Amino acid sequence: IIGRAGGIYGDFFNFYACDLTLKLNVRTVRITTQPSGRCTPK
Amino acid sequence: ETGLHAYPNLAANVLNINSPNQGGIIGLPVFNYLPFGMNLASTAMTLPKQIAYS
Amino acid sequence: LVAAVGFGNTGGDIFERGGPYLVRGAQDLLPTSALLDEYSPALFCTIRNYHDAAPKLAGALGGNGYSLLTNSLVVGVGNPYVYPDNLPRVNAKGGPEGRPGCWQPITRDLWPFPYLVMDTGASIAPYNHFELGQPMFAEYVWGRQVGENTINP
Amino acid sequence: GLGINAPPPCLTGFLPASQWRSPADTRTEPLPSGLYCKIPKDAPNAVRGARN
Amino acid sequence: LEQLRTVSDVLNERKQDLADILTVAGKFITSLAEALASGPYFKVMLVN
Amino acid sequence: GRAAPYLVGALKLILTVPFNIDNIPKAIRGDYINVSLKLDLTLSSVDNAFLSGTGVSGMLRALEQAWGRDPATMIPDVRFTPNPHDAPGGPLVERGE
Repeated sequence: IIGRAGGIYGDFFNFYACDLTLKLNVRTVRITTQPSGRCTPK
Repeated sequence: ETGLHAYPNLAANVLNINSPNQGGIIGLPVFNYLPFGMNLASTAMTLPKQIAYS
Repeated sequence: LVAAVGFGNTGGDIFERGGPYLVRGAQDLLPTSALLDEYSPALFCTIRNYHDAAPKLAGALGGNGYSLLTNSLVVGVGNPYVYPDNLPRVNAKGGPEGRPGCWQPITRDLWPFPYLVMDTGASIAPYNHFELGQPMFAEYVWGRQVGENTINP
Repeated sequence: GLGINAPPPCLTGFLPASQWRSPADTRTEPLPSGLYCKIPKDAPNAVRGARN
Repeated sequence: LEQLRTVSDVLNERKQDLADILTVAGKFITSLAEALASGPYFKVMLVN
Repeated sequence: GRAAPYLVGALKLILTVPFNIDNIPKAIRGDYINVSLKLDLTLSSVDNAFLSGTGVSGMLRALEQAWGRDPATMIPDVRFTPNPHDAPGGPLVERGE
């Protein structure tokens, strides 16, 4: 799994950002999240 | 053979990625690509009082 | 006498097939035995610290169960690796304070890990101040760039 | 890391772009062998790669 | 010798798993370590 | 022998150090790695990221400290936390001899 995770497509890793949040001021602001799909708890 | 040939390089690079001042690791996002590139500045990764010699 | 005949023949064949192998193996084990003896103190503490950090990295992976929890704060990157000066080396040796070993555990009272420099061909020791990245600008058509590549930025 | 396209990643010696797979498929595939950057040691990019 | 016997038993049961470990770790370590090569960092691709 | 009890636990991490083997299948869903990004723009985080090693180290760290933020939940101030290299009482190392 990890061997196909990074370095097959090019010199780079492969990161997927399903859910992203912003932390600043102490409130945290969410832009996008993915409840269901390829990233579901398991 | 390949594991013993190419792992210590991986260990060296993963030790070089870590920056003690900010903690953790550092990584930057990426026709094949744009003709032009930029690099504004290089922030302070370490301090004179944090370097130790093997 | 007959049992001695059988035992002698069997042992002789065994030793003929597996004596040179043992001799040359015990000959080639001397450098690695010395190597492992030299790095004895960096074993117990290393295993203990990896054991103790296994649950802490496991909770980070498994707190969600579907992704990884990380803090991403924007930072500036160092100068890209230059061709001849930054070739890889496998001459790394020693440990902290000149001898192999481990630090004391990193609590929150003493956070930063003292950086260790080893014979590798790359380092981030001098980055103790803010300076602009020497290859500030570049082009990927004719390969003409501003700034001077350096190992002393 | 700030800065855009400071080293441009190499696509030589890696999987072709047309052979990439969409992120939807969580299906695993057999990892190929002999994959690394194939530049003639030139440029700052991937100086300490496999070939060195 | 007996505790070595049971350790060797549990290791011989998984000798094939060890062989697979070495086979895969020898065929992806070069590609994976390629990322941390252009600088004091690692490249990432963000498709989002 | 001293480190034998912890060996089986350490095998969860001592081979693949950045990753933990226990949770590889769920975090990494094939080609791409699923990551949750906390783009933290806190004053202390920006102070450590940019203004470390300059003359404006305490310009905003102490600004946020004077607010409701508490030092316990803040990333440690590198100018005062004694790391083992320069901690009082000599360097802090453990040697198995």
